[PDB]
Amino acid sequence: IEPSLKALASKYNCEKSVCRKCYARLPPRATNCRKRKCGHTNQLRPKKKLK
Amino acid sequence: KEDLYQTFARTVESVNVIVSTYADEVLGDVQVYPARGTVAFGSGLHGWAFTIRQFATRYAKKFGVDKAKMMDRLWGDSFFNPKTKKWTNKDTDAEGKPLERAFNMFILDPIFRLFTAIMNFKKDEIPVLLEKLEIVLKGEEKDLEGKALLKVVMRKFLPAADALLEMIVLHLPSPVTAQAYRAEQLYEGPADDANCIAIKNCDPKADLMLYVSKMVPTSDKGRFYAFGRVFAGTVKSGQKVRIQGPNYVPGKKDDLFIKAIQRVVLMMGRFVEPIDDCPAGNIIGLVGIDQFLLKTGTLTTSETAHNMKVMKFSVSPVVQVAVEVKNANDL
Amino acid sequence: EKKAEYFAKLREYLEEYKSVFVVGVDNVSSQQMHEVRKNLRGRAVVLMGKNTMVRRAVRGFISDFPDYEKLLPFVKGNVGFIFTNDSLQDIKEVIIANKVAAPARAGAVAPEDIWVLAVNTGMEPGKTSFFQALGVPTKIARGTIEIVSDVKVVDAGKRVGASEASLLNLLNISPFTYGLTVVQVYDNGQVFPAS
Ligand SMILES: [Zn+2]
Repeated sequence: IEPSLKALASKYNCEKSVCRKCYARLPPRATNCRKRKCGHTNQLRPKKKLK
Repeated sequence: KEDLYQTFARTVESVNVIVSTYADEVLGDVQVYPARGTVAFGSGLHGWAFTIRQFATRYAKKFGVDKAKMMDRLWGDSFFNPKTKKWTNKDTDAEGKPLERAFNMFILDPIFRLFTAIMNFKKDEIPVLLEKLEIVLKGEEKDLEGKALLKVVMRKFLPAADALLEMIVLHLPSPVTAQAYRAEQLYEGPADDANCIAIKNCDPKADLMLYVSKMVPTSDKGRFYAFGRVFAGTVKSGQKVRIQGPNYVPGKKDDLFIKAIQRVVLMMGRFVEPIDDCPAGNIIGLVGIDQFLLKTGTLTTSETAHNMKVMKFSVSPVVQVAVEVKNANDL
Repeated sequence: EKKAEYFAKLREYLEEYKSVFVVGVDNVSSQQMHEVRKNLRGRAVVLMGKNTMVRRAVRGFISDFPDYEKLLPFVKGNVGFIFTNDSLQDIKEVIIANKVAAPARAGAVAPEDIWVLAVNTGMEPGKTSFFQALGVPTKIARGTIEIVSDVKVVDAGKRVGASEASLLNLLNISPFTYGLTVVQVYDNGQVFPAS
């Protein structure tokens, strides 16, 4: 892969939060979810890393 | 081509690491490398393969020296070509223009230019390229196209045989040489013994003989042959040979079965019988040791001859499974 | 409170010691500045600064003393004050001669082209596989790990990879070594460029 690019594509995929309620893939520094179907909730987690 | 050549280097080195990791020797010739022609590159399913020596035979005739030896610069240089016949160790020219590794240059001319031309399906360009590589197509093989054409066409240019056969003979140790540096770990007794000298010589006159360890099944079974390589002397059908088990001590009596070897077979895929006598440094599918063995049969014709090392095949038992029967009368 | 105590400690210099001798001490990375604090302890003293250009402008009033007006414009970059009356040339020679050195650069911009020479590293075989993953052609020339040719790993302007940095730390120095570099020298007052 060359780690530069893994680091590139993991930025765009894995380095990302997730809404606990609407499971939606969120941005990492996000406080609240953008989706309004979970009530713009603050309940987030990190998207789990491979291995 | 650059990315391909690297892919060989990236694997060949990682092997050489794993070669240099293990273990006692420290021979000098343990490591393996492309420049040598160790090492051969190819494809089984297709059935084409080369060695770096084989392409040095073709490049030397086409503007190059020296042929018979020396030319291990394929895999280093690089060579530019339109300016002059000369090649340099520098990656760039004096102008400030990049170059190849010369391995990329030689592999381009046939292979990369074949495959792209074959994928382009330019049915006039392929005959022209076929002329450059120098023959052959015969009969209905001219009519083929696609992946099947590429496979047959490759088989003729660099038949994997040629590369393997050369490699096998060239950079590999004989039964004389192999036994020489390996007898100390195989043979558990002293290095100064009269057996070990015949193991070093690879002798046919001296004491008999060998091991087994594994055992191939027959067609009609029931029974199953003893795949053993003879370590000293020449066996020999319908002849008495001591059958020393896994843990037979020379002085002790346990695990010994003085018995006649029924017959001897030169093992060749599915068969075949021919001859009674078969010397050391040679691989044999014996039969008649089967009832009086498990697994690991050091066979001798003298009482002083020691058992070989048990092995150290390792890799566990490991996992247990219970085995019941159904009906119980078939137990 | 912690302000006014620091306001007081800064009033002790320039009024003993006369030459203040200032330097950044932006990137270090140290560690060895404590050893500079140890080595200087016998003679000199160090005192670092936040928005203390405001402090020196406030002390620049007084009425009887105007020579702190020379100190008010020069602090550019993360910079700290290392006062001592001993001289100024000797302090320059001691501070330049010390320097941090130290490794390295991982996940940041390279200033120059990182060129790695050939010849043995002085190792046993293991991370030669790791080397060739990041484009460095190695061959084990009997036991020891050797590099086969001189190649640019990363060029100037480009960011250095995390895997690339680790092999440069171990075997092939970058080198991304640096230290503090004298900004200004004083004595009255007095403005001096320090070169
Ligand atoms: Zn949500």
